[PDB]
Amino acid sequence: HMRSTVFSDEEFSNILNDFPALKRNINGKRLVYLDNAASTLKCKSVIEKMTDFYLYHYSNIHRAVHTLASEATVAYEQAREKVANFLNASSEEIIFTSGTTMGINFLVNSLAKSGILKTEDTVLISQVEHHANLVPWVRLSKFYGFKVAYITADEKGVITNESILKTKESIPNPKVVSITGQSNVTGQEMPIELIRETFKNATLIVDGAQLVPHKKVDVKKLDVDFLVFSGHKILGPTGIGVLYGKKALLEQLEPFLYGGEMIDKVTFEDVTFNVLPYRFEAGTQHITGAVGLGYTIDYLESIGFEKVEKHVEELSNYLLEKMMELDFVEVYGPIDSSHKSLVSFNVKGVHPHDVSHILDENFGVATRSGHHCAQPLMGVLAKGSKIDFPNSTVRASVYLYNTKEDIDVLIEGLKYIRRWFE
Amino acid sequence: MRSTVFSDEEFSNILNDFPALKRNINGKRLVYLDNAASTLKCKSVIEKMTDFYLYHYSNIHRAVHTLASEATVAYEQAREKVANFLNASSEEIIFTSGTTMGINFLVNSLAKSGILKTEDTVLISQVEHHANLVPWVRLSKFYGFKVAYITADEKGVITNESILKTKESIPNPKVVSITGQSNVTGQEMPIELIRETFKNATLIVDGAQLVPHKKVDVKKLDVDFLVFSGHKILGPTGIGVLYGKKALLEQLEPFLYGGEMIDKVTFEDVTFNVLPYRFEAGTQHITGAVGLGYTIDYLESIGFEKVEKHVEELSNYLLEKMMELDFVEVYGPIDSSHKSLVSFNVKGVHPHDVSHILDENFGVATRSGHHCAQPLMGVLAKGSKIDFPNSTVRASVYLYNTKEDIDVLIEGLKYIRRWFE
Amino acid sequence: MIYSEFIMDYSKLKKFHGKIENAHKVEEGKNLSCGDEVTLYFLFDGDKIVDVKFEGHGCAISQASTNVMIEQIIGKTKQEALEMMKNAENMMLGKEFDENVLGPIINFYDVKNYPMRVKCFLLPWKTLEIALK
Amino acid sequence: GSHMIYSEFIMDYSKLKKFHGKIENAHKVEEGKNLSCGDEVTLYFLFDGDKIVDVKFEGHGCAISQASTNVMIEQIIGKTKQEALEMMKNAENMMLGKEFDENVLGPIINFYDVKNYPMRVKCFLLPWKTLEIALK
Ligand SMILES: *Cc1c(COP(=O)(O)O)cnc(C)c1O
Ligand SMILES: *Cc1c(COP(=O)(O)O)cnc(C)c1O
Ligand SMILES: [Zn+2]
Ligand SMILES: [Zn+2]
Repeated sequence: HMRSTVFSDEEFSNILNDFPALKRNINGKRLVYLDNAASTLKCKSVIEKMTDFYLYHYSNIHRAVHTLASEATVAYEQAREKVANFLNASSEEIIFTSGTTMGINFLVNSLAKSGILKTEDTVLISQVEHHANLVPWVRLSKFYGFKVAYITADEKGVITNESILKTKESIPNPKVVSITGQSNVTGQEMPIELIRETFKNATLIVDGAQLVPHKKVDVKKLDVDFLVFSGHKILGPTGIGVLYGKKALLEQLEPFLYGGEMIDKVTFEDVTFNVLPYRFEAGTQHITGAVGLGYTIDYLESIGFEKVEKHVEELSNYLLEKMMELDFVEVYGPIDSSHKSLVSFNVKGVHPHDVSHILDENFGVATRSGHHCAQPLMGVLAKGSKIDFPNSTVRASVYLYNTKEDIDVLIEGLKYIRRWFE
Repeated sequence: MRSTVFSDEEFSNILNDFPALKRNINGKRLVYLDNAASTLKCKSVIEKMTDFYLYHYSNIHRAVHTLASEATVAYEQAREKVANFLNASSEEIIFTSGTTMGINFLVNSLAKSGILKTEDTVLISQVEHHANLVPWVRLSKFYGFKVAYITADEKGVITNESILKTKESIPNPKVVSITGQSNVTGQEMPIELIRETFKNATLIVDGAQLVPHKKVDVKKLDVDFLVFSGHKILGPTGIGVLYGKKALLEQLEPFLYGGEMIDKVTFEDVTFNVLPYRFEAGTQHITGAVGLGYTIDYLESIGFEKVEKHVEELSNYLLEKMMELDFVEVYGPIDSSHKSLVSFNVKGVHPHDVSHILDENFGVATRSGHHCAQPLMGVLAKGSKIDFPNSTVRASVYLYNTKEDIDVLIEGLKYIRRWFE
Repeated sequence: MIYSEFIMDYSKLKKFHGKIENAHKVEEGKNLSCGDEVTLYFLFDGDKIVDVKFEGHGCAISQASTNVMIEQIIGKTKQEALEMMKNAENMMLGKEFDENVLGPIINFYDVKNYPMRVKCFLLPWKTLEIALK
Repeated sequence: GSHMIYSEFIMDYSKLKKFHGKIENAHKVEEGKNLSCGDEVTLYFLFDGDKIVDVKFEGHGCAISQASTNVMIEQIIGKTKQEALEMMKNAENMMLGKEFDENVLGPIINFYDVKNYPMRVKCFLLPWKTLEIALK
């Protein structure tokens, strides 16, 4: 009676109950939160364990023998293990960071400082990359002398199998391949196996920020060399991200940041480094964030991650279908099974800012409006546009606590903006 | 009680804000004296973060919907609170993940911007924490600048004379990066003397230990940069602050690149946002910033001046009682520059054993080891009159601590002297 | 609410769109307001502003504010244009300002109750400011 | 007296001097990493083929790391490198809370309770993890 093939009405109702923000009203209308691709809402039971930790079991970690230091170090190392188990990795391959953005910057610098990414080598990324997986490579190419090349996208922003094989032909042996696991604009889940086997000798990095929150990722079976994501897009706390790297590669890397915890021996003239993974965590980490990320993983697992994945699939399809029925909307991305999570679109005659504004103020609906931290992809979309393209986009994106009813409200709102609003 | 600063009732309300203090270890109340590593958290501040996370949370700056607006306002107001706390302009306050990151930011960006080049010297001190030592030393290999040290004496003290004599050998260091207060010796450093002696250098202060208990006015001190960490001042983990003079910040290459810090991006080129956003790459620790703001409001409502005095009073008491012990070696200045903490060793007992018993049998929490200052340990070694274990125990006080806490420490140490006799 | 008749009218106004070929000053506005684009083109003669044109995609608040800013500065001087922008800025940041200088820039007053639309209003002015060194 | 971790066995072996020193002209010398917060062990071996004749050590340490070291030495004197690296693995196994062989360990079993102190395990293992690296 809530129109899920995945969850029964009771268990679904228990899930929405975990998210107190869903009880906010904006001018009389309940919150319809469709901005999950920027960040997600937080689960009460997960936040309460985080606050329990801060107030009762908190202290700095690793380098003391007292009761609270012991408890916190254990909690923190178990969070590392939960994240490891979540990706099918070993815990010495899991590195906590401040977020996706940091993880990528970590990798450009460290790969260059370690002599893996040498001057004149090529880094291959796609045209649909988020600024986090573009701006570092572009800018630092100028300090370390490597080159940046692009797997091109089509008019709707799609990355086709043919574009990938075509780029193999022009650029057969890129030292590094850095690719999104799923675009935050087009919703396209990238064909990572095809990319891995096509560039079998590249150091392959996957930006998993949109992918990890709703789809099982097994880092061994994908055989990615590096994978990054952010806790805040998977119900988790802010300030916390993850960098998986293969043990054999991580062993070869110059640390990115230096300081306490990550050293072994320090003299005035010399430094040596700690073992993995501590070598890559300089200074006090986001201790409570990592612990919270662990409890967040536990929460999702208590629901069943396969159910979350199927529920988001089912919402994704529905959103796509309803958006496609509208004659006054231009939609971006593939119209196929690779499209998940989010739909970017424009309303004919109306700037995204006004679309998103009116959806919030008049219908309580939350959506992003703008570049979505992908300026260069905006120019690719502009060339395929059949309207007066504003160099930006509206974006609605779904997650666990959303419903088909959420999406129908989006639809009502957009028809209202179309009809009125000269 | 036994405070010249807080009445019995006022102090008692303060202690009850920290639930951690209600915990017991083998029958004894927690005596938390490891504040120099991190501090316990206040219930009111955490309840406010909970509310934020659960009812006002979204990502910031780039959306027009209700929650994005509340969260963006909250975040920028937190920046303003940190600015007012340091007497800086809000555009001069960058949020980071910690002191450590802030220092790495500076080394990398000062080198990438051409300010810290092959033929240039960074002057730091022998008492520096690994976070203000290891980046300079390691990155010297990659960028070719020199590293020089202001020297400490047998007890770890940086004297005025040492500072002036270094000025004779090292007349024009391009960068000076010094701690505002040592996390091992407790020495509050003469920042004003440092600033005037090296008037032409770019001056960085590692304020991680100083800012939590002494008001810092960055305009009056005239530092070029200051860093500190929220978790040392009752705040959330994963959040720090870098302050920089506006005119210097404008000239710096960003350290980290990504969303938010850009202005224009094409496939081939990139331009940068304005201050401070230019130095905040990607989604920051939003909730951390907001909680650091609520932390500062909490401290200001107690009166930061009272915090500073209460810490002074406890330190003087700690120092007095530890100096009366015939079986202990104390490091650091043992004068009016000595604040917050005492490093020491028990004659013939290794620091791990001292801290273990203190914890297990007295509920007293302390650190034991190098305290993230390994090279300082060799300096203290040369001045040791005992058999020096290349480590020390460290006891450190803060707001929610009392003289009775220090007394339990003293008792513990007497028990420990007998145990290994 | 935020979308008054005055604002919608000025968003639609077509009188100032364009390039000025061989303009005295071309100032591209910065991405400080997502994909609101304003590139201002100026003609001068000393301190007077004879003409001003602008190009770019933008939301109704941004387009209106640009067209209104342009109306109120055409034939007016560089020096007074900068105090007019300080007052337009002060109006939004909840400060003292007074109406006198702004005239009908006052109709954008309610925009301040929408903290995320403030950027949309300010973009043109912030770009006028950089353009007038 | 009454105690918690500092058992009568641990206190006795912490005070042992028998193995304190270096060997002049040594067939092996391995310095321990500082993964134990300023406990130090440097091990000096004499071998005589594939067996182990004499061991000695220096370093400032902990009651627990010192005791662990003394007992480690006393049980690998007169044993093969593999008749020692397997104690090591059991020693480690005990400490990390995994199954292990009681008889291989002999009186090392007296360190069992130390498994209950997450932050003192490093102190126990230091000499063992150093002996591991010293023999590969
Ligand atoms: C949101 C996002 C990022 C940035 O993550 P931060 O937490 O902001 O560092 C990077 N890549 C993709 C694909 C994203 O969707
Ligand atoms: C704690 C501390 C640091 C490092 O703080 P993190 O939060 O671990 O980055 C640096 N310097 C001093 C003096 C400190 O006390
Ligand atoms: Zn706008
Ligand atoms: Zn030890």
